[PDB]
Amino acid sequence: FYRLKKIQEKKKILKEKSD
Amino acid sequence: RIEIFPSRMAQTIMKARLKGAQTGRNLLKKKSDALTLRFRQILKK
Amino acid sequence: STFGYVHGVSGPVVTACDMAGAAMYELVRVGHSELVGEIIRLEGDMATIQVYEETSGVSVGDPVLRTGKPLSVELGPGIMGAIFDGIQRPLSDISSQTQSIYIPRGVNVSALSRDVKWDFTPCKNLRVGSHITGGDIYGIVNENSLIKHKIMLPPRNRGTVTYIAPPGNYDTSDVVLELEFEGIKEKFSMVQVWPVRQVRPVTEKLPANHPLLTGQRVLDALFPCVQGGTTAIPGAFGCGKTVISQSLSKYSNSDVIIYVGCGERGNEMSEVLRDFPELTMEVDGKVESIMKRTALVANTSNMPVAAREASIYTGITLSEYFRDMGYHVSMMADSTSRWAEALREISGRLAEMPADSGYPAYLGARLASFYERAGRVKCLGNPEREGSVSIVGAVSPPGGDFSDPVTSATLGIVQVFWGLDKKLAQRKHFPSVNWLISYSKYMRALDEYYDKHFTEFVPLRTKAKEILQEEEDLAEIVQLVGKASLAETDKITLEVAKLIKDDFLQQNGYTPYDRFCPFYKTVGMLSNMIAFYDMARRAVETTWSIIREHMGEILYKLSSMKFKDPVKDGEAKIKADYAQLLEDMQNAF
Amino acid sequence: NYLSQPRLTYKTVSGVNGPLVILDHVKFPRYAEIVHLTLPDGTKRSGQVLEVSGSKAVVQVFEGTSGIDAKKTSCEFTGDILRTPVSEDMLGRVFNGSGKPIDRGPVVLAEDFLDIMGQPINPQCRIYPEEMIQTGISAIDGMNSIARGQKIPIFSAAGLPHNEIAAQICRQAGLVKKSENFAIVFAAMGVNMETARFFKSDFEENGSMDNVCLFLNLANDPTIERIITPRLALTTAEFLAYQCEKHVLVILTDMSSYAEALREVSAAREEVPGRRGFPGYMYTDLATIYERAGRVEGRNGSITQIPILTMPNDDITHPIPDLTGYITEGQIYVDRQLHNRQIYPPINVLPSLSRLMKSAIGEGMTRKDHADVSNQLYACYAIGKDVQAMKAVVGEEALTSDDLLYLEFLQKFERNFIAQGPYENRTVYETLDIGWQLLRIFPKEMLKRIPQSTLSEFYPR
Amino acid sequence: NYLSQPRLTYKTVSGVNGPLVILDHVKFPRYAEIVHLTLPDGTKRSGQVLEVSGSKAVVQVFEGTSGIDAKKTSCEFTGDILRTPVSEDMLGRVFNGSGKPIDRGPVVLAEDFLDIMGQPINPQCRIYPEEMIQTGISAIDGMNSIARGQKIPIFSAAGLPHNEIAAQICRQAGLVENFAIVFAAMGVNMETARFFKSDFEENGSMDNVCLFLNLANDPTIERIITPRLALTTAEFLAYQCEKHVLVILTDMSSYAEALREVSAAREEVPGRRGFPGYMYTDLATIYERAGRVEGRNGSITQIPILTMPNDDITHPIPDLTGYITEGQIYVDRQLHNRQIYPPINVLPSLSRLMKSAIGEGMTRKDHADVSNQLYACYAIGKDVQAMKAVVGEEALTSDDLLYLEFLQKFERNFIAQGPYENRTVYETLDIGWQLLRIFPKEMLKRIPQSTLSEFYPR
Amino acid sequence: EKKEKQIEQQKKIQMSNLMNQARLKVLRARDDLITDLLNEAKQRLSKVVKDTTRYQVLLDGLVLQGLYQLLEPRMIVRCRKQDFPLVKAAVQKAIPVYKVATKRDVDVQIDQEAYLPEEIAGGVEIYNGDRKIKVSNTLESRLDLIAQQMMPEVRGALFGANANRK
Amino acid sequence: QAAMGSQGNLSAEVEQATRRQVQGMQSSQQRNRERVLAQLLGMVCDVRPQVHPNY
Repeated sequence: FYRLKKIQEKKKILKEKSD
Repeated sequence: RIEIFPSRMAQTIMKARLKGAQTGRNLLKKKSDALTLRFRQILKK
Repeated sequence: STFGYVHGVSGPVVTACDMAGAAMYELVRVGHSELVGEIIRLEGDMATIQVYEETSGVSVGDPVLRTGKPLSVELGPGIMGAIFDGIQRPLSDISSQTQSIYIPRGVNVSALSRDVKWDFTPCKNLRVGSHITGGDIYGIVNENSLIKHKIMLPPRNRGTVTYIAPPGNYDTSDVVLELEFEGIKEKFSMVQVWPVRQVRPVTEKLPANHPLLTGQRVLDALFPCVQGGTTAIPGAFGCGKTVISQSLSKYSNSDVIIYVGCGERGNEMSEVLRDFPELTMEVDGKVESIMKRTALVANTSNMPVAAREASIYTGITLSEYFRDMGYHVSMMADSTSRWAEALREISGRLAEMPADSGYPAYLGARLASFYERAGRVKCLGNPEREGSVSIVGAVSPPGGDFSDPVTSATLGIVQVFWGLDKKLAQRKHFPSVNWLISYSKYMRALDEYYDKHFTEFVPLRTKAKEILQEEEDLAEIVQLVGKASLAETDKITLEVAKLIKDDFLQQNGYTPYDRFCPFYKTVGMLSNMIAFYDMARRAVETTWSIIREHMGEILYKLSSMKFKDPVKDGEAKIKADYAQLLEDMQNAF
Repeated sequence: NYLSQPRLTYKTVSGVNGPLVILDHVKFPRYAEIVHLTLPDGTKRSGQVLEVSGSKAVVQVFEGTSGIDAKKTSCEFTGDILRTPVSEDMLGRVFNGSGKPIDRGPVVLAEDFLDIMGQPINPQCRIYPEEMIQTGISAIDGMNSIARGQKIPIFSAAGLPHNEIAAQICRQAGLVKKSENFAIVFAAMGVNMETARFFKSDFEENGSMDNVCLFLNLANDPTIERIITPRLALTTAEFLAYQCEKHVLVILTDMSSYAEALREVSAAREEVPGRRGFPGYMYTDLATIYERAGRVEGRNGSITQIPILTMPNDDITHPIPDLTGYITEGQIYVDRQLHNRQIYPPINVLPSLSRLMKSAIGEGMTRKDHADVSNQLYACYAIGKDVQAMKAVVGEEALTSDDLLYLEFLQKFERNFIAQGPYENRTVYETLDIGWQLLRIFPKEMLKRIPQSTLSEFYPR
Repeated sequence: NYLSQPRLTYKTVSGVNGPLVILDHVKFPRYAEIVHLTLPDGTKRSGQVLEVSGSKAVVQVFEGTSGIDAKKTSCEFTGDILRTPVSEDMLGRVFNGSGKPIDRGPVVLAEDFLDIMGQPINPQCRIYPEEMIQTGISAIDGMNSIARGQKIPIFSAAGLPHNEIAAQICRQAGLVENFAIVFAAMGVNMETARFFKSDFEENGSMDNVCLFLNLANDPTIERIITPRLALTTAEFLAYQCEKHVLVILTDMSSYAEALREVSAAREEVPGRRGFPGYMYTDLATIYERAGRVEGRNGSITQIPILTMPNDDITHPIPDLTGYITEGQIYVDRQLHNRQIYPPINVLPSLSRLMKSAIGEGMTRKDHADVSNQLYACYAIGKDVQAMKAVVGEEALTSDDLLYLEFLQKFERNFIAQGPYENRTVYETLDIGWQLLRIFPKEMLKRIPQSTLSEFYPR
Repeated sequence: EKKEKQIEQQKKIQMSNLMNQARLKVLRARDDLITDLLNEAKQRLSKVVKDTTRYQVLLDGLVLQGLYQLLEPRMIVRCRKQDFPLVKAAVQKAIPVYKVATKRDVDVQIDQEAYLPEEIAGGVEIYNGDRKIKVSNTLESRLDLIAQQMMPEVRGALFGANANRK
Repeated sequence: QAAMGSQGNLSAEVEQATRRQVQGMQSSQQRNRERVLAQLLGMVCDVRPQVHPNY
């Protein structure tokens, strides 16, 4: 659960750059 | 006192090993009761 | 501003924009049908809202109507006999306004109806110009024949009375009191709105001294509960749960009852909602229905998961508003195990970290911050009243195992545990309260009441406890070696233990003589059964046979004691008959 | 409440990733909107909008995403959420999981347009279930009897005949004769081609299709249609029951293949998987299709559910039969022990239980000895299974004359009462009469659970 | 030395979720800085800056973010880290979790301001604890004796009388001129707060007791700073006013359960059972603040009470406590159902500093040897009791019946003493020598023949 | 033995609560000697507002102390009604000395639409251009910051020092 | 005897020891008051405008 929520926090940041 | 590694198939192996010993008492409680029933009527005889 | 727009919905969660002055955990109304939701994040101008209802057909740009309050109850007249859900929508009014069987997903129907008229009368001390603090009773509404609804001030505000209402009939929308303060004059009606997560302020916590006369004989004697205490019971399929929940509503000294069914079931809640309107209360005059002093919070699991998680806080806030009037409230949460399954879905939707067995990190702290809202306290307000809240929270553990993040965290917070057993229901022992696994930690605070009122009860029950604790170690040897090697001292205490489990503890609830056994009957039915024990303790120190065959009629007089009906039999007769049995035992020995 | 605005068609697809198609420049998109994709080579596909954000709307296509371009495909927004064409002439028709007819028939004429999500029933309007639903199986009607509104699963495993006794209790379900407005909505989720062909050709070849509304959903069907399959089946069962006032039985077979489709779309919305891979909201999602049951106050209709599920590895601590036992009201075990012994149906009644069977049976409902012959057949079954463990370690000689009578009861209980055969329709009266032929081999005063007020009328024959 | 610049007051909140408020445009934010929120409805809340990044400051509030606006709330940055007003007059008063008085009193007049996080003592100037505290309990003063400067928990469970033996070791706390007791209550009930408050006034001890009580309905982020407040006044009394302090941190499982919710809100890396990865270092910042130093005549002893979940010593609450502290006191559930008042199972109990605090000059010569034999005769007879339940009550060796004669005479006579009896260490060793009289002289292997000749014939 | 023990346990609690109220009474009387001393420091601070030469040399640095902490491009000074010609020289003295220490340039004005309340003894509150960030540099706020940090000094000098230290 | 003698212990403390503690520090406040207020108001009027050390 901690490894998957770490990735979904990282994928959100990369989708905040490409806006 | 533990035995082996938790692997989600050791949970269903040990639930069967628990199932063997749960029915190992109830099969041997009545064997020790059949021996006790004859022991309490031989003593009357 | 007052409106926000939706800007995107991704399931139950709406990220509403244009909401700058929005607060955290503040209720809004999303959409054209005004679905209720609460603000759960706040990123600049956008507010991330999770909707209680089902989002379906909510467009981008629908209005989000801000209210400005958290989840809060409306406290006023029209609450006794009403059935709410966990977020206080009137189920008895939704089925009457809409003439259907469904909840129409967009009903902001008011919890207390503003069409009924209530006979208001002031406190007769307050005049125009009196200074008034928070919690002061300024009126009384005669709501029913049983309950006088004392209209109080909110604990927030304060001021000076400049307009009181004349005695007459008003709605819940008519202005009744008007208060000048420093800046602006405030005016407010008979209803007050209090947030359910906020603990009600009070003057001083008092220690709990007075017991709850539940009516049962095992519970009033062996494991006593106090009014202002927290208990717990196992919530299995059938042990005794239907009669402990209904004798405590019929046969208790508590003034109002709140019953919180918290996400129970479809048919197990429709059974409760049709059995409580048909219960009967024996007040000193004629018979009355129990719904003149009882409110219900009914939730099935088809209802929203946040209207199942906040059902406990709705029930304890109705229990605390009727505490501050001066009444002695008793609240039964019907299941707290189904409440913690509503926390796991709320935390599992927010992607919270699981602590233990999936439950969130704040499970043990949210259970403690609810059970510590119960207690006999001295209320706010210059009329100088006192109130109480008793909490009976049932726990349904998985598989009947007492090791669980909810069950093991309940037994560390509650003081009393009435352990109902499945095996005693299969042997028709009613009520099925086990005596070994049960306990009670209010005995040290209950001696000061027992030494001023009964004074021969405290050493009475400790003798009755060591008899039954002796029986369990004697039960393994009666099948091992048998009664042929059993001692003359030990075979008599086994035979009075069978007299204890048949005469004192076992109590049939449908018989008209044992529906409400008062404590004068309870102290009598044990003082003649422990005095029989120690006079049988010196009778073996001087024959076990001749006391069983010659005193067989005296064995019948103790085994027809529970029959000494106290409804139609006077108290002084029962005391008189019980003294006559005491002389028969002292003369036969 | 008609809407008459013309629909918009967008060619503004701006991203495809898995079964999701991301659109852009959408004018006020609804949340659960039904759209209609049009492929560049003319093939039509449907889809639900999954998540909107400003002018961007993310649809997920039902039939799959292969071949979907970003330049030539066109998506058309039907301005409302998914509806159901309901009627009373959907009794005898076979539909697929999305509502289209399968049995070479026409479309339904739609006497109402209802929502698949529905609304929750008012707890103040629901009433307690009283009478009985006759299933025709003696192990179910006799000892684990179901009420009119009871929710009771069938806990089975993979390989056990839970599809063969699902089709049995659909062909021969009735109320009770009692000497009347009965319908059945059968929803199949995640079945094979062989099981779907068996369900189609067993109901139409037995005369039962005058009152059966059959919803197939194969395993080669879209996995989003497994979610709207119990929502279609319970929308029509809320139209037949307490809107047309007929008692409806809903058989939701393979409820373990529904929650494998719920787990699939929970990973399409980029959610973190909860306990054992299943989502965290599965208790709410399972209870939104179980709690559409029970009777209401002012209407004569009723709806009872038998959600059949397969627990994996014979586990009760799995989240599929544990979150079902919390909301449903007693279970029925199909077990591997009696199935290898060649007993049909292989329903062991020792762990099975119906929590509302004390309400279902009675004097005015079936007849007044049902409460005692069910308790006595269950008590004599536990003893006859206990003394059968004594027959191997003690001996056939040393056991008494009482324990030799329980062993002759055991070989007749599991062969005449439970063992029935797939085409023997026993009534509730023929079940109890077999229940007395197995109690008559004992003398009375061993029948201690039966009172003498009912032992005198039914024992001597 | 002192701050003289005015305080900046921001209305520039830009994000709030959970207990964390995120401000923007903060000019030079400071780590671990205290801010003062004022809500739009007028109530005040405190906070602590937990992470800065450029011009942002991630402050968590101590009372929860329920009602915090994004436009109307105002946040005032106090330019310093959390210091508390400490004084000698904080002795005889009760306080809540944050800082405030409860007993209708005034604020503290601040002899000086101490940082609540402290600073660790130099291990070269930290001297070993030597003087044994005679606490009047035979299971402690016999076999698990504490020193003056020792950290030693009471490993308890739910429902066991760990509050009662906490108030019992407060009255009888003396040497083999009173202890200035500092009491910290975190996550306790109402009755548990009244049980400790009315006991410290019963024995007249509330002239030197500073109660820091934080109830169960108090906020769960104020439970973090509750042991830090009660140990920064205990360092003021012991390391500056030369006073011998007895610190009791009751319900330490309510501290670390309140530590799990804060770290799970920050999405920190979890250790075992959800507790954060820094649980060892966060527990040791309040456990290692004990002992005595070379330049001072004061000392600080910690007795932190904790209830282990499910009677398990391998839970992360009592497991990580044994690695920091110097031995534990283990009360038992099996000895509580038999109505022994101190249910102290001595087998998983330990005192790591008892070897230096007993002996010839300390108590007497026979102390180190009778405690090794009372421990071994107890451990063998529990192995014998686990053997007779499988084998039988009659198929034992005749030497194995003395080990059943020992345990039934051990638990009722040695450790069971009553709630107001304070046995001295010379009373205890003459009771402990009686139980070894039922064994032969050459079955006591741990005691040599020299001190057997002086004590065993009696 | 139950009548004598329950009386003596309550007789001790009766005496212990008497000395408990005695300890809080001398502590509450000590707090009143700090309250009126703080009240006397507030009345003597208003006499510095009375004369004009000592107040404007205070208010010269009092506005510059708030200007040095905000460091904004555009700041807004908010004062009382009576002191508006007195801050106009305090602002204009502070513009050419802000640009010597720093190296940016200001757009300082004075808020005329909303003045400070008349209960304020004196001083100045200075905002930023967006009116979000605020510096409360009044004489009521300087007395709160200084006299709470100096409580170790106004206890040891104004009452007796402690006999046990370090 | 315990109820009558407990009242004699009240006036030996509630007006003897308590009332001498208030005037014992009322005199010590009046001796050192004007030195404190000259030190206190010296710090309120000695405004030293600085910038942050991080400029």
